[PDB]
Amino acid sequence: PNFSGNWKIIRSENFEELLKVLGVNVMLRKIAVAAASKYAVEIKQEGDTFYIKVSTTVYTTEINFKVGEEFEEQTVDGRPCKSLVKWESENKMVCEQKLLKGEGPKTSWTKELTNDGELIQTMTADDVVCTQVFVRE
Ligand SMILES: *C/C=C(C)/C=C/C=C(C)/C=C/C1=C(C)CCCC1(C)C
Repeated sequence: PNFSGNWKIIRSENFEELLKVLGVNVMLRKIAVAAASKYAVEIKQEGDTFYIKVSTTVYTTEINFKVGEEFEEQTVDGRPCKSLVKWESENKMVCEQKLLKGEGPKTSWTKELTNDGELIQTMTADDVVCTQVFVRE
């Protein structure tokens, strides 16, 4: 697998409904959906070590992990969590998250490299799955 690259979003589905389950009110949900249209992912993969930079027009954040090793990041609605990534297949990984403080919906994400050169990311809160599709810049 070579997830490394500069990825630009081409399609984003069910993001508003994800934010709804996480308790974001409607006006901010719409504003967030609009930001998701301009959002980019930079990945550097070496073996099973990943550096991921997620950026929008005004915000950037870095995620660093090695597959199978616990790390700390934040949920989609911004709460800190402990995360653990495992492979599901040659080109798909899955992340399970656990809140450090409090309760909330069960969240997770996945990344997949398709045979067509697309990157598919999903983010889940309970029953609702957001699917986002990227191509290399
Ligand atoms: C492997 C990829 C990961 C962990 C990507 C995570 C992406 C996000 C947490 C994106 C969040 C967004 C917002 C909370 C507001 C709207 C724009 C997004 C999609 C960048």
